[PDB]
Amino acid sequence: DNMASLIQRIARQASLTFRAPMQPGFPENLSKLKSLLTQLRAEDLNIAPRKAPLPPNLPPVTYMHIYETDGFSLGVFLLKSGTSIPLHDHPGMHGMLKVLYGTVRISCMDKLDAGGGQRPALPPEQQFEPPLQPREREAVRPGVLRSRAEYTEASGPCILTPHRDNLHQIDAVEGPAAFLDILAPPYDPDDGRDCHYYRVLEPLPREVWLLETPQADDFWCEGEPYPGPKVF
Ligand SMILES: NNc1nncc2ccccc12
Ligand SMILES: [Fe+2]
Repeated sequence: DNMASLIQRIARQASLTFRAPMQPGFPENLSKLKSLLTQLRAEDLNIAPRKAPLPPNLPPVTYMHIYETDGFSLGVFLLKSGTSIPLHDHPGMHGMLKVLYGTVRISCMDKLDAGGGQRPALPPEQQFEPPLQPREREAVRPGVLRSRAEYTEASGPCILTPHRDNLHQIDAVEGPAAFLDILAPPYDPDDGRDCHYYRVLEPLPREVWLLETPQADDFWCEGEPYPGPKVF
């Protein structure tokens, strides 16, 4: 057989996908990465499925760094029971993720964009609970709530591109869950490529209003060591 570990493979293919007979192009490369990810079971990373009140000093979610180049990041997000990763964007990024244990809800949205043929400004009479300050009203943007399914390790991988399902919210459902995440290019808060947060305003794909909000006071994510086979 003589092959590298499945995680070494994924990392190879993510590098090929995001940087003599003709080699793959972007679509075939993205479909193969998707293929490699679907096979990924929790035990291939030596991730024991977790289960089971948390002290205000304990992170609601944790992160295991597997690998990072300028083309992609590769890691695992792990949500303790009841937590959730708030609604955030991925500015100009592709992304793939694969739930390893437990279950999650993902809600996939997008801000309307006149490049896709849709027409984006808020009616001034529009009213929401809670009401909106002046600086807030100037910052709301139209979006679309595309999906809200909940996924388990049986489901396929979840994909995102610069222009679709680029905003999402992950809720740990019925206990703790964890997922492998690929992001390309990786975030860079120093290169003006940050992870921005949003809430949906409250006055079946529907036009919704989104507001950008700071990172929630009680949401943070901490490193924790990675038990699986090492990359390269
Ligand atoms: N990244 N933020 C944070 N970092 N460390 C501890 C924290 C404890 C409570 C709320 C936020 C926290
Ligand atoms: Fe994300």
